[PDB]
Amino acid sequence: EGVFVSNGTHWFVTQRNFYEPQIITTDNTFVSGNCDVVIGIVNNTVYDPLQPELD
Amino acid sequence: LQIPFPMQMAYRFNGIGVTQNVLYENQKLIANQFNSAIGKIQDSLSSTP
Repeated sequence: EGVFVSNGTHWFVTQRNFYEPQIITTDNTFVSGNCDVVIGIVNNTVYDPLQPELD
Repeated sequence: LQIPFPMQMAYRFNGIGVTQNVLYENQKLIANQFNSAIGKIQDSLSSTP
């Protein structure tokens, strides 16, 4: 739910009607297919919250 | 508040229960059906009275 904004440098997810930016994790996004067919797509990290829980 | 028209239309798929990736992955298809349906609506009035 929401939209991928950029403050100029980094990318965020906000709700659509009020600017509160979150870090793009894997629990506020969903994947679908490869990054080939979407017309206009940026490369930015999507932080998995599990991966810094092994340590 | 301005918003790019693919990203506007994806919100409008998301408002009818179709997820947002259905728009982008078929975007050039959806634009082509859209243009061919507005091209068809002149002819539905420039014809049958």
